[PDB]
Amino acid sequence: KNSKIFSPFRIIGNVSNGVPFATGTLGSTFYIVTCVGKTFQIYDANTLHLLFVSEKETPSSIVALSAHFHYVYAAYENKVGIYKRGIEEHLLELETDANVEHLCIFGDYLCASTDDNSIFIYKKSDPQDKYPSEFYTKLTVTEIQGGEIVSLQHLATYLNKLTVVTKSNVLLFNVRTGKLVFTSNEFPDQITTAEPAPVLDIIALGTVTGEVIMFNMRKGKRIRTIKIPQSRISSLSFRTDGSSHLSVGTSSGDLIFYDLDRRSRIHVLKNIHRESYGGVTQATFLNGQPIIVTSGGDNSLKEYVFDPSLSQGSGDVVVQPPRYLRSRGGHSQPPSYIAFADSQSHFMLSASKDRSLWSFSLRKDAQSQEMSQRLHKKQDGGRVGGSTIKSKFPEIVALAIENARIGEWENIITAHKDEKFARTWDMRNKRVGRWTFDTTDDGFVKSVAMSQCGNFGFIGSSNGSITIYNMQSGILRKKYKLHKRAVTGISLDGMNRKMVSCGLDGIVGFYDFNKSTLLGKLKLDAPITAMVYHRSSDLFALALDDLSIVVIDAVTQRVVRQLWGHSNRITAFDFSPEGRWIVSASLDSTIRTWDLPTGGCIDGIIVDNVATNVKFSPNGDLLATTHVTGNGICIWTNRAQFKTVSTRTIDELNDIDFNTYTSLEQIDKELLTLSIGPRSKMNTLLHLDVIRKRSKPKEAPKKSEKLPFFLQLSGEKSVREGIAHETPEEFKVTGRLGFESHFTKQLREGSQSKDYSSLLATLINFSPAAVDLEIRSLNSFEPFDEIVWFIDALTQGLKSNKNFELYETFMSLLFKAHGDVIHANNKNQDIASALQNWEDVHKKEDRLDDLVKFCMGVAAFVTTA
Amino acid sequence: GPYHIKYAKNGTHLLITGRKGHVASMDWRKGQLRAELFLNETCHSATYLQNEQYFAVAQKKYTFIYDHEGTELHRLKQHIEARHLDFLPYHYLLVTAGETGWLKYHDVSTGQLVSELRTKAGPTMAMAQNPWNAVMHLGHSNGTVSLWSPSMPEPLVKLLSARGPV
Amino acid sequence: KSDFKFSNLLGTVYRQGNITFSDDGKQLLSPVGNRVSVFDLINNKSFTFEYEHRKNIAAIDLNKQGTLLISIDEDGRAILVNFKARNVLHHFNFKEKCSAVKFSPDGRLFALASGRFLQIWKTPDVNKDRQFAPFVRHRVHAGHFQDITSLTWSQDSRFILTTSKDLSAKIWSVDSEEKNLAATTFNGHRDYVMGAFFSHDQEKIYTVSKDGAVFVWEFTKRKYSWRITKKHFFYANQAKVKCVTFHPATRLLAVGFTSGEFRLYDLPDFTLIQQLSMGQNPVNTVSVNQTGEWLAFGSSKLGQLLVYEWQSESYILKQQGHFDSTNSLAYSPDGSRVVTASEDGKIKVWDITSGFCLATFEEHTSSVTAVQFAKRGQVMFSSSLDGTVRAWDLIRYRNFRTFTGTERIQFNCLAVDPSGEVVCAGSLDNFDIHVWSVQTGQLLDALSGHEGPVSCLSFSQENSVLASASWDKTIRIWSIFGRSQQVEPIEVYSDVLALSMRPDGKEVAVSTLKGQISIFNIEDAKQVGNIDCRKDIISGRFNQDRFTAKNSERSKFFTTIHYSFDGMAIVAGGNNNSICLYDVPNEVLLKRFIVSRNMALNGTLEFLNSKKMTEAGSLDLIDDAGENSDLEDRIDNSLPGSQRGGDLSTRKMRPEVRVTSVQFSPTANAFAAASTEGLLIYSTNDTILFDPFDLDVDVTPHSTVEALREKQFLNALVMAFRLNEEYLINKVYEAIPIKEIPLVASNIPAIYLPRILKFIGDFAIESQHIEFNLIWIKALLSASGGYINEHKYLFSTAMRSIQRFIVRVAKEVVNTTTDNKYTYRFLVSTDGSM
Amino acid sequence: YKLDVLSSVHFVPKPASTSLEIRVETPTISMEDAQPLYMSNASSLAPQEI
RNA sequence: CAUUGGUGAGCAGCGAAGGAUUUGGUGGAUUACUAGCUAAUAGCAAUCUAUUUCAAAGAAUUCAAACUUGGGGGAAUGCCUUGUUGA
Repeated sequence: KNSKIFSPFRIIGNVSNGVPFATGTLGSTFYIVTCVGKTFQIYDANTLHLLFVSEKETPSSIVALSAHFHYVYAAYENKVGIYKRGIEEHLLELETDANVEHLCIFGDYLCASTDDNSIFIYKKSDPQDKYPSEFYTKLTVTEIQGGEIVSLQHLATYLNKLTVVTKSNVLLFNVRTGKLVFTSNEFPDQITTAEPAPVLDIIALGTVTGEVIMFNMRKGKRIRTIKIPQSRISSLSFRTDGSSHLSVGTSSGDLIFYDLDRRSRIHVLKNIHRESYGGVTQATFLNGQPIIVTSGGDNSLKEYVFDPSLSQGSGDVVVQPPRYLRSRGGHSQPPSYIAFADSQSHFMLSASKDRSLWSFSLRKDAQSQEMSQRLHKKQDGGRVGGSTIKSKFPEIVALAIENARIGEWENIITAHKDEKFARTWDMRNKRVGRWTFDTTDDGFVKSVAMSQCGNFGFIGSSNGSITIYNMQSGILRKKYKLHKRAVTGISLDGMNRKMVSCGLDGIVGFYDFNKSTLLGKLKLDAPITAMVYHRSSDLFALALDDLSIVVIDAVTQRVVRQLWGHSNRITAFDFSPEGRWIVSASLDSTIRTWDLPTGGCIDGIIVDNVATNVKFSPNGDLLATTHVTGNGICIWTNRAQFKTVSTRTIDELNDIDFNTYTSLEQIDKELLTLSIGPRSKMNTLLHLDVIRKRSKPKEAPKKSEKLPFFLQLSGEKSVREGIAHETPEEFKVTGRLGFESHFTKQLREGSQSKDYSSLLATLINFSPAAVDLEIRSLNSFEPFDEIVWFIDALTQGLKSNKNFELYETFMSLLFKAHGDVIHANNKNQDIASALQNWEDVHKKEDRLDDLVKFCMGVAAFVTTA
Repeated sequence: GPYHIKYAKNGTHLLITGRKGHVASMDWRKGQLRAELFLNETCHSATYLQNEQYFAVAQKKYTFIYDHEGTELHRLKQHIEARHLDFLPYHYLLVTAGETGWLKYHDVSTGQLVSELRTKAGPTMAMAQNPWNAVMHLGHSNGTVSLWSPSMPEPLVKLLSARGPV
Repeated sequence: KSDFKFSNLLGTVYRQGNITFSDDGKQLLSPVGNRVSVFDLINNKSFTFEYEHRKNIAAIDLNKQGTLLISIDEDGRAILVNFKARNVLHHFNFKEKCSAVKFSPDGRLFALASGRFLQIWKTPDVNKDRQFAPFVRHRVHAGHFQDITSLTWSQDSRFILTTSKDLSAKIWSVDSEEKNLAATTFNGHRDYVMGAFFSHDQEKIYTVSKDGAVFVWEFTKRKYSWRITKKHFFYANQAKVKCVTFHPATRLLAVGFTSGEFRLYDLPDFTLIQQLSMGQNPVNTVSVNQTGEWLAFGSSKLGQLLVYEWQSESYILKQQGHFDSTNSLAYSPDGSRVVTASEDGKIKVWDITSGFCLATFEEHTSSVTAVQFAKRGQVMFSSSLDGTVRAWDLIRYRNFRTFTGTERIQFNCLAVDPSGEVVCAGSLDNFDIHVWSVQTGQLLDALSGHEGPVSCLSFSQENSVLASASWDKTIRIWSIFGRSQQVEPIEVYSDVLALSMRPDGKEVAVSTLKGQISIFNIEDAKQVGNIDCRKDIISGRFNQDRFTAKNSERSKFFTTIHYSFDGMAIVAGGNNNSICLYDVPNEVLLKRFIVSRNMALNGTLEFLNSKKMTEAGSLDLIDDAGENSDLEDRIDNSLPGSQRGGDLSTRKMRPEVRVTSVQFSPTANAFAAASTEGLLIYSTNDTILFDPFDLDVDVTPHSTVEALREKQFLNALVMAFRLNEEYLINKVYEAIPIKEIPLVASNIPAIYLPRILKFIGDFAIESQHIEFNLIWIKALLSASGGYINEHKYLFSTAMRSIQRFIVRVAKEVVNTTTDNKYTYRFLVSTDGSM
Repeated sequence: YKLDVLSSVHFVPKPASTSLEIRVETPTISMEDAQPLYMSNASSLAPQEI
């Protein structure tokens, strides 16, 4: 189900899945394109950096991918996609319903074999374009000619032919004439791999019993045979730097190296990959180079290099064994636990069922590193126990990282499967720590926590007892015994003052921490499986057994929300970093988001794999989920970091749904109300002469003399919205009826209609220079109409109790500009009556005066005395 | 940085200068280096004087003169911003030009600044020595080559080689 | 409480890079060091983006929809930001030093000059979700031979005209079909081509170079093949062109030189419209408004930023900041503006909302060490290294008082009386405290008794007892007033720097060189409690030093601390890039803020990249200063053993990161920190962070609007207070009628009183409902103004925010209506006859 | 100046100078910086100075 | 009688087909991942060459250029500037 909060971003931590990768060569560099489920990833073979990730997820799993110079051909369910720089350039739909499962690219031809033993040839249109695009013909390998097609290759200098490797036979097609040129003799065991040798017209075949055949595709014979008993052969590669070595790759994870010239066996790299995940799945020599890139199904991609020989005269007979070079990797099993290492959303800690703790980078995949399990020395000097054959720690149930004292001492505290002590780790060194905290009651560790001072770690055992250790020195400090069944959640305040524990007997205990008292105990109605403490708002959420999420605050110890709606057991949940939402995930294959202000479910995602872990970033950037299948970490980005989402409940006052309140324009008509605008407009209007006199430069600029006089008007054709660039619209006063301004025309029309609302709207609209320039030109000479129309317009204005500081400054600007003519023809009847009714409305403005007098006087008295 | 290369006048010694600071005088055909000094200001050019035994390097501003093993012998207070050094081996003269518009001939044997000449054409973009008659061809930002001698305070010849600079 | 976010960056209006305007050119975007500041010049306000480049930024552009910004730093790490959501969309590393980036006029493409390649990418949407790779490359053209200095798009987003250090300029069509219309190159300049522009009709091309020639290129015949028709020259002899721009619609060429002089021309006729000078430093940036009426200039050496309208010859703003040289700050007694005392010898009074400087004061002839307000924002005292304390009226802007000693010492800290009769100042070379009367000017006393340099002074604000603390490991309490002459010395474990004093004068918190903050009861001189802070300090590693950041003893202590105004917290900073705040009852770290992630400053990284450490020295101590294009930055005039002098050119090391003063805001829940990058202002806001106060399951926004619709107004108000949701409090607050404001305000419970007071303050500063807000203030002060008086320090920042509303908008309005009443009475009551 | 900067500005100040300053009267709007706002609209001379 | 001094001889305890210390080399991180080359709107990458040439454009009396000097004193012969005689 599509979401409206979180949108999928990437699935990190994945390197390969055991599709045989492709190598490609731009110039003299090499790239390695490996499939990770439904995307591929391009790596820079000189340093194994992630160059590209394919832009969209394919609708099914990529099953065969190849790479010529700039282009990558990825075959999934039915069709072949041609990709450049990740972005897909073309899509070739095959005309079948059979799944395409092999392909080769040579010449103008792309040849794609399906699983019904048909081969689809595609041709370029004109030999100058970039990829084969048009349909050409179809080839078929029927049951008479050969078995199931096991490989599809083109060995060089073969003019528009194709070597098709079936399970028993080797056919050779001419793909222009559609013909079957040559069908070899049969092979007494089923051949699994093929690789063309750099020797001319020789292919190398690898069988399901242990032998490599060196078939000569022009003579029709076999040149030689190499026998590796009880080993199924999964890869073949050839060295092409003047050393004739072959490298075979065996599905028990072995990489065997042969000299073909002197027929010896150079070396065997044993357990180069896991047999259980496929063995070595693709191994290839980068050509001209002594480095070979292997990749296996255990989510790992390695490089091995041949050093030059140690004998200075012999060389060819003293071949130094291949050593390890760079490699990338991830988890080989799906991860079991997830945490974010820091507030920047840069690193994230991740523990899997293959008993490894990785630290994956969300910024650059080269920085992903496995936290080392090499133990320290014992503190007294005694021996440490354990097996000599070192294995990894039991798989991680829980962990808690708090990098307040990071680099200083131990930083991560982690709890493993069915063992009675919690290890520590250091994230700075990326290694284990010196301390393993015991539970001291012969119970397994069910929960861990640690304080945000970084001094204290908390262990919660399955016999219901919290033990508090010091993270620096590793010793027991305190031990609380409240619960009698397993303690599944411990957390503590951001001020180390109250801790909160929850057990699966369904009691939440509230303890003071500095004093060792309990503050209270609250019995819920189900066993509690998981706690998450949002630490700034002091609200913690519990996943109860009755499939509800109880949100309870620690200050006043009440259940403050209870979220219902999950149909099966809640696997995980986590708070938003602002603490507004809580995202949960449960075994009904769903992920929900709850707005705990309103208490309802904002969004729901039906996801096909069950999400076992959900974590927000400590900024509001990302959600990280972890599912049942898939070795990586699925990463989502909340779209509500860029837009605002409606907190309106899904199933199966728009300002209050979008958490806003646009403040209304005036609350009551008998209430004074300033303008909706900047507060400084009053001061700019009242003192814009002295402000501009300040703003002048100290001496006059150096102009020219042959400057055009109408420079302000002589523009071209971002349009000017000043009072100077104002045109008249559509028999001699100061402004004729063709040359009336907008202000004077609206003032006259308002004097006709006795309603100056449009005049005052224009006045509140335009700028201070325009306001001064309109008020300063108001026909103060013979009958005084425009002055008195402005005055009773301001009267009609400040009768309405809106914008009234602007109407006050407009009256101040009137008295300043030409109050001398009003003083001159004082006792004129029209202007005296206009000022009279202006004072009649304006004398009710002392409400503001004695209101601010009361507030100032009493506020001063209350604050000081 | 990018390495200005210089060979001794018989091909026995190599003198490289990094742009950053790395000046190395070495016997490139044996494996013997005899000076590797990291002068952490931006060096520009170097040359040998009459031997592998002394070399002059043009540093951030001042031209310095180092002995065979790399100890500093001289800091030249003239030669204010050199970018091009060249030694005149029959005359024992270190010739210096650069971002200043000045060309300076310095006698290495006596120690005496022989000539200061105003190019009067801005910074010196290129510089070469005629091995035949030891006159200096400097290329300016006019597209003008000028042939100079340490006797005449004016160029002996001015040629209009290119457009733009040289 | 503790949930502060980076709000603002006062000081430093410009550092390095290009100024940009908006499309509707109301805001200007200014590259401060690795942030970006945006100053809205009409709505008088300002903000700084939260994100942070790791080096100094060098290029800015945002498209003319205003919807997204892209900022590139000085080694090509681009950052694409959503401009409206203020959140960063993508981090994209171009591999080398990008000189310019420009969006197209139609918004859909952007191009940039990375090295000598012009590369055009196409803009991702703002409506699309974030992808792994949102940028899709259009093309990359390589025809220049040296580095490209400028881009210019055409009016239709169809051609792009680039200028290089190589002495040419080229025109490239965007798409392949118009390749024949745009394939020419423009030679003929003697120096670097600094700009190349089209005319309005895209027929003429103007190419301006560094030496001072502007060429007019036209498609004429001597066939038709882009002749040069006229060369005009600036004839500025010593100076040369540093920045060029052209407004094609008004035909306005604006050119700034390396001498501070800028000239602006009307281009195809080449007539000098104006010529005037920013100063003496070079003009690093010119930018022009979309209507061409405003020109924003930036000089990078003094950090100054003009925007200037050239028609009405007048400066819209002429501001200048201070990089790295800021010794002290002080909030105004209402938190409206911050006074900055800076090492080049001057006082600068910066408005906080609008991020600009109102007044500046230069009467100290040396580095001003301390500023402090007194007489409730009327007077301001400062002490400097030139031997003087002096007092400043902030009404008439006059230095009316100057206090010197008799011994010719330099003063490092001061403290004034509450009842400002006496100023007090202490030095770092004299061991005495100098006590001056302010009414007369004389030296009232010299207090003696420290045996070490008096590092810090503070007067208790209530009982007026002086507390000094000095490097002889001793805090000392002087009863000066009224016949006592009493001295109480409290010893402490190590030498003290930054004492601070509680708002009630009961306790004093000292910071020591061990790394601790000890808190003492003044009257009974015994220690109340200490915080051990030297293990939650981020001390980075410098480039020059040969000892790790773990074992360093450079900055694991706080040189400035400050109490919160409820007395419950301490903010603290030092010569390290962490500022930490604590709550003094529990002595635990509330939050630690990383003050810089700029790698151009020194003490930022704790671990230095081992690739940069070579066989002889690190590669960042190598001075590549002679690889520079001109003499004025090939010059080294840095005299050798100089630390904390002046003139950043004269110190030869990278500027270290340090906070020199921290202060809490007296009115609204924030603090300012005087770092080297500027005045960092960290503030909370209540719009985000759902933090309720004892809500239950029946307390809901739905329940609150049902109680509002059913008009239980007090129940709706307390439900919104228990939600603590700002929109709900505002909705209920505006829905309560005037008839029953005093009943609700009398029945508000006492735990929700500071919430409604601080809400009314932060609402009423900018809200228009002036009589409504004053009715609420009058009702609250009348109904519950005894609880406030007996709980002063709870409402000490909520009441200072309220009388920041009464005297600063309401009293200005009342002044205007009063003057109108009196001018009416004069103009109608008197005799105008002849 | 360069001795102070070399000395890393720990120095000993100049002795004393009772100088003489003439201030004209003007609005303190005009005595400010160039920005849209202002801080005080008084006149730089007191009533007892006028 | 103390060593909270050196060198040893041994117990208890810890303790899974061994334990401790020291060191050389390489690989990965040490900034936030959009691929190599070139004469670059494309080619190459097995190769640029036997199309790499023409045309056009393109030249400031700026025909000015040490913003680059440790201090005092001088400068025969130089060099700079100004005048001058003779061509």
